[PDB]
Amino acid sequence: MQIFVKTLTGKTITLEVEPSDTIENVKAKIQDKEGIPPDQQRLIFAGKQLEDGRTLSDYNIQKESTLHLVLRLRGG
Repeated sequence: MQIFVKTLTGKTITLEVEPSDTIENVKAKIQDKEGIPPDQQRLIFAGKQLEDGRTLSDYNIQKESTLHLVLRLRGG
């Protein structure tokens, strides 16, 4: 299924995922395609921060949903 990940710079990335995928997996797909390290990624859907060990189905994320990506950098 296609999902959209909207970043804070107005770029939206499309990913192909399955509801059975874990949040950790999603973060790895985002690293693979845009280069952002998983440790800097904070994923938000329906006002909940997504946790690594849960699956997309846990959160009831359906096709064509949009997740928000906030970056948390280490150092500033």
